Amino acid sequence: ETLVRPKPLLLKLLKSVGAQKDTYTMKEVLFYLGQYIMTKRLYDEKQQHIVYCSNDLLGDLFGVPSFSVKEHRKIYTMIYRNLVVVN
Ligand SMILES: [Cl-]
Ligand SMILES: [Cl-]
Ligand SMILES: [Cl-]
Ligand SMILES: [Cl-]
Ligand SMILES: [Cl-]
Ligand SMILES: [Cl-]
Ligand SMILES: [Cl-]
Repeated sequence: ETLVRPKPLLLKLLKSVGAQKDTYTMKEVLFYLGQYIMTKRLYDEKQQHIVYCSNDLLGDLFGVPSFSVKEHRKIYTMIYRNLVVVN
């Protein structure tokens, strides 16, 4: 497990979909990010590997207008900018 403390804006995003903690496992961060994308319908209905976020907090956090879920390394990099790893 990787324990992480989200920075304030990522924390706000996580709490908007029901998160309760100040530190998380990475698995939990990915869970809540997926739930956020689903509930706000940011994914492309006609190609559900694509996420559009140019008009959303997520686009500010990741620094991109859109991304493909297949870009695993890049998405991890975007998430890790928004947290600090703790032990
Ligand atoms: Cl983890
Ligand atoms: Cl922040
Ligand atoms: Cl929000
Ligand atoms: Cl939680
Ligand atoms: Cl998940
Ligand atoms: Cl990759
Ligand atoms: Cl770190």
